[PDB]
Amino acid sequence: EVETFAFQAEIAQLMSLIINTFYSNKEIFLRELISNSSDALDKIRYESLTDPSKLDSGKELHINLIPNKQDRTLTIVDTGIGMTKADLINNLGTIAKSGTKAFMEALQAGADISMIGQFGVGFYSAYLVAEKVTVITKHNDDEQYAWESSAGGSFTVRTDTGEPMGRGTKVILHLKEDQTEYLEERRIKEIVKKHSQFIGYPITLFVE
Ligand SMILES: C#CCCCn1cnc(N)c2nc(Sc3ccc(C)cc3C)nc1-2
Repeated sequence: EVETFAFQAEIAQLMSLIINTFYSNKEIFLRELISNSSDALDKIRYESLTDPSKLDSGKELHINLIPNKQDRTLTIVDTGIGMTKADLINNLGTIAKSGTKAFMEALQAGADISMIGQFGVGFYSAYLVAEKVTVITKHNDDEQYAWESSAGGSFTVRTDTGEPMGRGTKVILHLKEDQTEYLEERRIKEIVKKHSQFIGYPITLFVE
């Protein structure tokens, strides 16, 4: 069963701005997603100190970057805390409302899109390079879910019967036709070195 939801109007507006604004420095999307993965890993690590059983779903804390030219996808995988159904449907978007308002005010005052992460809404920068984003996620004590959106004001959530992932999040970027440079090994390596060189978890760049 696939459920369809409307984004909050403010989030739809943010996504439209990201898609419509002329802005060449698109590569910053990767730093934003890696940053989110790092935060998710920090969270499960912290929680595990008081409840060690939270790592029964996997002790390894890391990030994988997986390009696939045949599917035209770049996947950012982490073994962090994951997300609940409520996270996906309501709670992350609700929190994102304040950051969105502040971000759009800052842009009018002279800020640029690269600063999106300073407002806590960096996830949506995925739409700089992706025509569709699929998020597969598994949180302890909740089921595995697939969230998906091609923007246009709506997203879907379903229980995922695909390959079980243990715990964490996979952000699958279905790249725009003119953004296939982000499938190239040399390009991803360059971006990770430029913007994500001090992340406190292993980042493995898979090759094709
Ligand atoms: C980190 C932190 C913990 C919070 C949950 N969470 C966990 N792991 C990730 N890799 C996340 N990326 C986001 S941004 C985001 C915002 C909205 C939607 C719908 C999806 C995502 C992935 N949120 C994430």
